[PDB]
Amino acid sequence: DKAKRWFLDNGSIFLRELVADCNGKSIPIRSFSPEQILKATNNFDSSCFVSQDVYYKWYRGEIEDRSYMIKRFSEDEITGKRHRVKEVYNDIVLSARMSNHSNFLQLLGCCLEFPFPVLVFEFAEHGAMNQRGGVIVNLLPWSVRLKIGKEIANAVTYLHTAFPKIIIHRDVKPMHVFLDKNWTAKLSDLSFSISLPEGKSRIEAEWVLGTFGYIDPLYHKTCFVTEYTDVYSFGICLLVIITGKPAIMTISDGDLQGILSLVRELCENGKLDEVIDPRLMKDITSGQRLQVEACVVLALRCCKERDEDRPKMIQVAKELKQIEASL
Amino acid sequence: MPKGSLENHLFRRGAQPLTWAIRMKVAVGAAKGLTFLHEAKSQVIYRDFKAANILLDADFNAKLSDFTHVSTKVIGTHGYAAPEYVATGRLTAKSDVYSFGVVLLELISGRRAMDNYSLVDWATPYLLFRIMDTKLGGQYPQKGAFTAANLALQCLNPDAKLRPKMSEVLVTLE
Amino acid sequence: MVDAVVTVFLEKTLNILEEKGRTVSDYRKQLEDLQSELKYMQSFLKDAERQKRTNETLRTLVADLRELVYEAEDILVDCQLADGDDGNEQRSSNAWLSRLHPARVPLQYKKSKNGTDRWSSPVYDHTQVRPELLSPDNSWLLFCNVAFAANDGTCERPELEDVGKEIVTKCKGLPLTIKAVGGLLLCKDHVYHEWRRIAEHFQDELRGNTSETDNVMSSLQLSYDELPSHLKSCILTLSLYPEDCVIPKQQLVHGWIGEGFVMWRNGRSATESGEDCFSGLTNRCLIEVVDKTYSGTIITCKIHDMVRDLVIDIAKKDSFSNPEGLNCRHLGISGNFDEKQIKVNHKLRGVVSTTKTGEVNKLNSDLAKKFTDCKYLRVLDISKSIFDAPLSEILDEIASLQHLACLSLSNTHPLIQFPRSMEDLHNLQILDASYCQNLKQLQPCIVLFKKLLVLDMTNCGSLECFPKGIGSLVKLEVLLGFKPARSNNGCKLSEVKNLTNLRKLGLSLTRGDQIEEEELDSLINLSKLMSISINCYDSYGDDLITKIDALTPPHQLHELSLQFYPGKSSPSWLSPHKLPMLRYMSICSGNLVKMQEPFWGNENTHWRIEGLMLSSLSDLDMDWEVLQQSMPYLRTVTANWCPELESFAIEDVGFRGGVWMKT
Repeated sequence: DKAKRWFLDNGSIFLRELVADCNGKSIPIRSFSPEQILKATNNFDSSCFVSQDVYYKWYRGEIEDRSYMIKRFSEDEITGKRHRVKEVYNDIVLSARMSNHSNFLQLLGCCLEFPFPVLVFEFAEHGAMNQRGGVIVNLLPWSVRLKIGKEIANAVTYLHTAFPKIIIHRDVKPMHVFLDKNWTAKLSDLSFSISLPEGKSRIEAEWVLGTFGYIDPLYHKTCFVTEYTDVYSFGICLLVIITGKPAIMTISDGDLQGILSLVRELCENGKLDEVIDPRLMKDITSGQRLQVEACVVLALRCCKERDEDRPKMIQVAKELKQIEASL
Repeated sequence: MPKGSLENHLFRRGAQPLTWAIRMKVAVGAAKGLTFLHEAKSQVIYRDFKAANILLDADFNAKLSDFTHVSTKVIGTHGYAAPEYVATGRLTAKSDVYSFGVVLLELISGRRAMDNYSLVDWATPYLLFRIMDTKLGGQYPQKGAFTAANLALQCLNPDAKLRPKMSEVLVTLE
Repeated sequence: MVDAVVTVFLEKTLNILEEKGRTVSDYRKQLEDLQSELKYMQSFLKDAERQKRTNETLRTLVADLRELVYEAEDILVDCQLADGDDGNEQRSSNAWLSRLHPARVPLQYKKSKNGTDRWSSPVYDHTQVRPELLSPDNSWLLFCNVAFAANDGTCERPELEDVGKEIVTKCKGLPLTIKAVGGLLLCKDHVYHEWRRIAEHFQDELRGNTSETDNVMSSLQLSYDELPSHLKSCILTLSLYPEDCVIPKQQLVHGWIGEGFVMWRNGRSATESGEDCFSGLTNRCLIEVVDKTYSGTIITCKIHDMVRDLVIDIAKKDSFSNPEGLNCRHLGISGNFDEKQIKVNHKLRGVVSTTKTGEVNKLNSDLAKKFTDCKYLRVLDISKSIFDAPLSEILDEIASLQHLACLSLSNTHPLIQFPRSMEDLHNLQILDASYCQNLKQLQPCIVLFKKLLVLDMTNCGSLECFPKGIGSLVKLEVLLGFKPARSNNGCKLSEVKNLTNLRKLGLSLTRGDQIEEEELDSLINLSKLMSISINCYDSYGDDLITKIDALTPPHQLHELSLQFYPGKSSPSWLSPHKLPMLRYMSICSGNLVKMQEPFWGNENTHWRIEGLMLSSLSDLDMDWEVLQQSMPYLRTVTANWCPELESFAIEDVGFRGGVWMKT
């Protein structure tokens, strides 16, 4: 069959992009067979499906003795656009190179007899965090909300700081951040990323991309992706954790609401005691509403319009890990 | 194609001296066209209001013509877009009003929103500080342009509850 | 490189004389009467290869002598793996045994007045740092720092210092020339008149240049051949790398040791002599160090441009490389630079892939078939390559390629199966397919040839994880990626007890039943084992760490490096009480929350280690002063990505790694 030349092509440009990224000094990837991964995904159409996106569909799967998360890629949405096919291999090898942190959704292999590399990962036990929370049919408590806060933050500052070249992926949604049995935030799909070259932290974005609501209005308005680009799009990614409300939110009249539109006027008006996802008011929240107020002032301060006044992700990680001091 | 657009004449790379006070007449011709283009019907939102669609004729007639989740955003690729075409996605009439306000802010001034900081970041501070344009000599003493400048200021308000409208923007201009 | 090849020839004979399985003949007594005259030749051949300089008449003869030393070792190779009636080569040697000395009648007077090194072994990290030219009162102190470098480069007996002024004043104090002539002058440092000899040898070649780019171009061709010839053959093969690529030593050290530029007889076999000759060659400052680990082992290294074109035109005047011109020694395939198809020739000592840290030599299916067209191709390492066909059925013609001793098929993707053309090869002195993430089966034909030195299947997940009886081989010195197997399957640790020669080994552990209960005590009697490495990459069940904990290493160690270890505690054998003389320690990405107190155990026992890495791990909580009072011997601690650790020294132990030197 033509799965063999599929392997010979995608392994070729996979090895190309991998050795171009990190010198061929990779992680223990391991391949699979279609008789394994198709029986894992149950032929792509089931309840072991997790969640859509533009390029890819997160599934559950199960190889012998062990379940996994699987990521496919939609071939019908990629195969005609060359920026997409040069982007997707940056995605998978950047996640492969990035698996060396204990906070990214770590990689276990990639399966290449497909047209596009339907790749396995490890198995976080809960599902994808949706634009509210845990997607398996059930709520999730408060301590894990701040835990996935700083475990988004240190992962994304591993995206910004850890290398000679710095890379942005310009959409930290709360749709991406997965969730295991030990309640850690194994952030995934480094999949809308630019790799900007050394020294300068300010490159002109050749397209302009990603997840309306989470745009960072300066990257919206100037069309250059920068060192601060995620600082906005993390901040309301914090606030989707806090209010439990989507970015494309309506109240009875045609979605004229982002959370950043609500909060910065609701601060001086409502005195911040209405932004805490009121179905989590059955939580007691005795003194740790103060850290709620601190992190939402933090979120609006890292979502403002003068980006020179924004903190950088190292500072937001340090501050929202040092607001742990309620314990 | 008759002549090209406004940045094909104004921004024609730091050249082509524009005119006297008919750039406001070009802008009100654009509004006169757009109002029956998109408001004389039940509802049409123009979706694409940017200076690369405002073309010019022999008499400088700004007759506008030729104009779902999408990840690569393209609508309002620069400061033409609205602060709640950042968070919403729905194209309302405030987006076309706000892009009309920023092209009016262009035509009184002559500066785009690029970066070496944008047009909103410098318009609403520098206010009388109506000495903003420096290319023309007859730009200052017309003094209906301070009324149009305050119209752009009231048109570039962020909230969608105290908006102008494309019909009643002709009233403050004429 | 005439002096360079006579030593590998006579040392090859010194190895192969003791077989004595072929003694009733004529062509085996003549070897002693082949090396006796070469022991006479190498008394003067060194100065002959620099009286070579500015004289054409030795390029007429001793170049052909050099090219037939390869012939002489090659017919000896033919007699080694003949296993039959190889009686036709008794007069092939006699065709030149009566003919070398007719080229020595022209060598009657040009002297008119040892295959190993002594100064190769201690390394001295000489890299201390218009700024090019310096004053003679500023050049000379740094030249003493580079040159002497044993007493931290001081001036003890002043008889050596006026001559210490007179070389460096000729080169006017431009930096890398005084670096080269300091790196040479590490070695002898004995007496005055040897420096009078090399001082005139530096003075004569500056009498006819009158150009600073021609005053430094040869300012070290004398320091190219006033060094022992086994490393003179070793510097010249890294000409085969482009202009500023950064050369990894796990390619070129294996290229040296494969086709034989490194000699050993005295027990210390393979990598302990390879990095020995590398560290010696970097004492002479021909090669500078680019990158360190935590442990101070070296990884990649670069050259300078004005010395790499020196070794290029030494190769041009040596019939060695740049194969634009067919009489060259061994090919260097670089990135899309050999569309000419350098043809099949018998000369062809080997090949090496070379890339500029970020590219891939796209290379077609035809020139791998041109690789296997050769006969004597003793290195064959095509590293950063892609292919339009699998390497199995295109390297399936190595059955016609018997005397191979090196192949590092690392980072090369169409490698789904090591080929079954690998039974009837018998030396194959190293092999490794490191970081190659697609190896569905590693063939059990490699349990037959009993001499392989490296076996890295490291960081490669997809594998059936070995053939069965790996303890049947004895000469494994480095075995990265062991991966013990299941019960009625593959290999075990209980048979790698049978090894004793290992120094650096690796093994990845996934389930609990790769290790086994009575197999847990399989690493005690490894005698010269030096650095066990571990990548416990997966644990779906907790059964791995429940009984991993009594896998004791050899007490002698140098670099313990376990890099995942999904257990939440320490492995509870990592102690001074259970491994005394370990030097280097590294913990990469895992989830070990705290450690047992038997990690420290400091009632009388301390670590006696020197370096530490705690890299990228979201689990720890230790203290810095506890680590001082527990680890009294430290140079650096490279810890970069570990939070809940901010009681430590460097400025963000969660985010950016200050390596924390000790003052």
